[PDB]
Amino acid sequence: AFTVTVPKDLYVVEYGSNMTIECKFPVEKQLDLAALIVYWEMEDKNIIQFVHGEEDLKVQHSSYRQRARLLKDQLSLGNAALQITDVKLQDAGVYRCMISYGGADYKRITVKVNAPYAAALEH
Amino acid sequence: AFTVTVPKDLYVVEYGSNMTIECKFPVEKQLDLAALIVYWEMEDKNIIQFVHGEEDLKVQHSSYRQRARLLKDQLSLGNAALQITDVKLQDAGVYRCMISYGGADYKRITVKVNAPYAAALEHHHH
Ligand SMILES: Cc1c(COc2ccc3nc(CN)c(NCCc4ccccc4)n3c2)cccc1-c1ccccc1
Repeated sequence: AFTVTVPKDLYVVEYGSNMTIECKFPVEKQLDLAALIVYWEMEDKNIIQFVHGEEDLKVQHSSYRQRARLLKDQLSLGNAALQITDVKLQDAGVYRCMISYGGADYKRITVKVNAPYAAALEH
Repeated sequence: AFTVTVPKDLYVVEYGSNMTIECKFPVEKQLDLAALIVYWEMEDKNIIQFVHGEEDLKVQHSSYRQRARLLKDQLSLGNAALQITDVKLQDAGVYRCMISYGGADYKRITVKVNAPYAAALEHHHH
């Protein structure tokens, strides 16, 4: 019954701050890397790929360059936590974490961005 | 690697007919049923969950009630085919087929629904 769970399926973040979004997956033992596949995505844009126990960014969408990282240490605890720094309005939307570690599952997370008079994104 | 391929990323179906949408996954030699996990989704609504070699429709969205089935016989050829019966105008949209079988991957498929006026006018009015 391998299940990905999320403590929060909604995050409300203030423009310019850092954000950390969590997916949990069952991990009893010392973790078997390169048996673990973590894919994070927002709308249809890859943010993070983690396969063969190594970060893959060669598919990462232009936007998330230099602002997205997976907290690789939390993986051992069954926590695929995605940290986005310097949150933009374009970061508002639906995120998906897809995790394969024996079984496979996903959860969606909605991110909402509060912002000061952001004429800038309008255009 | 592990890649899901889709021979068609666009289907044009007539309202009321049946539809069969394919997602191909590499299967070298005999298939390992316990390793396979297939999720069919449209928008953010689950259509088919397939784990432990058996269809799980416990999370199946109300719209697809009694019209969604995964053709289990084509699974041996590396074909995760979703069949939708009595196609509706609400079935138009982007489908996703997420497959785990060693590696993992997904592909998107766009479904367009052609309909005569009467069917369209009902869906419109409600
Ligand atoms: C589906 C899934 C994943 C998916 O991880 C990956 C791994 C490699 C990879 N390469 C690519 C690039 N081609 C993508 N996505 C690109 C999408 C795309 C589609 C159409 C055209 C263009 C691009 N990838 C996604 C990871 C973990 C658990 C699962 C899972 C499986 C079944 C049930 C539940 C969960």
